[PDB]
Amino acid sequence: TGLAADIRWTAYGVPHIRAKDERGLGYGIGYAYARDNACLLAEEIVTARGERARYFGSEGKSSAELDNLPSDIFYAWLNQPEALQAFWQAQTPAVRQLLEGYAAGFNRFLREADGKTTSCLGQPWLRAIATDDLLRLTRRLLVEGGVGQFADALVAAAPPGAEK
Amino acid sequence: SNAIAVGSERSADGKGMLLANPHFPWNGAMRFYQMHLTIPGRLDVMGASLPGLPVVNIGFSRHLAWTHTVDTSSHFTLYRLALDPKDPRRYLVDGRSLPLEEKSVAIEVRGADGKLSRVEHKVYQSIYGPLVVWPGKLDWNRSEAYALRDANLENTRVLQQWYSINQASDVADLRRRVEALQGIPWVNTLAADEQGNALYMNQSVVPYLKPELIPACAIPQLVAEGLPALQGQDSRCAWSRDPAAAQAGITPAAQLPVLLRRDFVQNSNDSAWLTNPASPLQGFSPLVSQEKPIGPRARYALSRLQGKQPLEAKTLEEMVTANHVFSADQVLPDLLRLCRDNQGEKSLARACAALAQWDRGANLDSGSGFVYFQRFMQRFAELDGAWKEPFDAQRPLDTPQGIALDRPQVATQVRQALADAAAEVEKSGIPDGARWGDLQVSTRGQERIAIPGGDGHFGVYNAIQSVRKGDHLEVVGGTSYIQLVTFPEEGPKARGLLAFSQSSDPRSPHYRDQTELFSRQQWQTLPFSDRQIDADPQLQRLSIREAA
Ligand SMILES: *[B-](O)(O)CCCCCCCC
Repeated sequence: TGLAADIRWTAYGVPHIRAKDERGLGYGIGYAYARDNACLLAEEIVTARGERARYFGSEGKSSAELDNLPSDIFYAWLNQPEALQAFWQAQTPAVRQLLEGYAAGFNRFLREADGKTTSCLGQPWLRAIATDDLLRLTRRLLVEGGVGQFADALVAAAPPGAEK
Repeated sequence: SNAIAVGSERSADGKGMLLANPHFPWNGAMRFYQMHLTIPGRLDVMGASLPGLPVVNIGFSRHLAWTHTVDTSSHFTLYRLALDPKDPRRYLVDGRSLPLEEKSVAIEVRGADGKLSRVEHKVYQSIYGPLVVWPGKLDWNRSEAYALRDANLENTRVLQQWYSINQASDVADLRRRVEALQGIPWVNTLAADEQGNALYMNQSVVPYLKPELIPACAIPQLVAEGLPALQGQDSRCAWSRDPAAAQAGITPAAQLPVLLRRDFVQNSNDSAWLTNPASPLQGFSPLVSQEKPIGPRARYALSRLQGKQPLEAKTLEEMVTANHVFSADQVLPDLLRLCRDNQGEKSLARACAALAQWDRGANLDSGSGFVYFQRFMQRFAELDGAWKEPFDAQRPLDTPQGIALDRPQVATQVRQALADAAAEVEKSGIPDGARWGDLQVSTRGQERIAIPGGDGHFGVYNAIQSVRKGDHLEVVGGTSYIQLVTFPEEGPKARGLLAFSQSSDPRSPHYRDQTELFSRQQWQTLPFSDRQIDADPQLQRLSIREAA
């Protein structure tokens, strides 16, 4: 109920965010990160939503060098609505507020961006984000120590036919 | 990644000191970003974070600094299923036939037309998790298949965990907060505080099996090859439950390696074992920590850290900026001897010269000896019994060492590997007298910036990973966020850089400013206090708000 942040940038564009609560703090983080890396985050959210083949077709790859379609299959499987919902409901109020603030702050920069520090201005995949998108990234990060390393292997797993 | 924490018994000022040198990608979803977070009165922390996360992952606060390295613990298990002999879509648990579950996902695919079409894919799942196939190793035939259970799928505590770390006061408090929540997914944690404690924790989310279960629950041939593979046809091979664990089936905090000392702790991605050799860490589950030979980065670090001489901040910085190729110390002397024994072999002439002039570093100015050495080592690594003194578990810091040139079969093969490597290098297009900096770069728009450092597998503490792209080696990962923190009375003194700069966008004023600095290895103040922040002549400020 009121997002506000105070941001200072020192040399090299390092942001110092001050706020009275987690929502405000997240707001400043999402705004400042977007100023530097909106296109990066937009791209990786597309990946984590399992939508690479939708925007870019089957011949391309993610920034992890997985083919777009197997990558999409894996992250669609990983980030199903039920899994995201249970993950959210297990978050503390403070963390929910951090995340709600981040999304709002990222989206504020997008609304105002005129391309000064954003090269992908106008791209259909550069769009407002939601807290679910941040959960998708978090879960994607979580499984890098596990099933994420086997993403191709998961997609390839099909039962045998009539072979001898 | 490297990490070194120094305590009151070894630091020049009698207080804590921390070097953080994570090795991570230079692009994509794991690209570090610097930021300082303050809620006045209860939160004040600075460091770097990964994209999308509203917390600091590696950083420091008023009395504390902490960092991470990828650990060697397993964070998942493979399960070998015994398939129903009548139906390869069913599997046996305690002799009972269970059906695989099928989850279908649908994907939109943009075609040459620009039109979308819908693709449907079946994901097969067992009680353990999804099935996985590695053709020729983990197949799915009429007899067996493999499922994978990832422990971090149930780790809903990861964001709370770093937010809690962000609020930690000192090392004791840091340890309490990490052991209480057990939300760290797959890294070690090292830390130092003002008071001069140095902390190592192998405190992550790790599948738990009671020790009596391990001999029969393992797949012997697969674990011998490094895979955490369990027998999936036995219900007793389920992850063990322990009420003290924060999550069902993971290892309680008390059974995970922790080392709290006042001299030092270190890690360079080996196991907990030799974090500090004066106090070896042993007796843990094989899922957690094993006594394996340490890699050359850790071997290098230990060779600089051992002893009784005080460690200054400058000492830790230069362990990174020296760019010393520590692998050369084990191999190059005997290699150079073989060269002197084979003068006149014209095919070895260029190589042996280059290796002899080489400063044994991965500096911008380092000669082509590095390139010759790399290609040789890649071949040397495939030879059998070529070490003069093989790994000795009773001398883990000093072995292996040397080339077994006294054995003719080894001398012939080493010379051949040098010949092959030399041919390979000269076959490529490396100009006369090109230096390492001429070859390894990071592209920024249509310019290139020369990048010092080399692959960690050759024992360069400043680990840099590159790939061949046209006429150069393009940096893809490695040294990334650097922070070196000390604790003078005025407040935390932090020094470092973000190697690839704050922004991934070419339009940004901060696309390459720190990268130019990384090239010259000129670390900078990381301003934390209001007085440090206000003293910066580049200071900019913006306040923003909007209704909820
Ligand atoms: B290094 O072991 O090569 C990489 C360590 C990075 C730590 C990341 C912490 C946030 C999840």
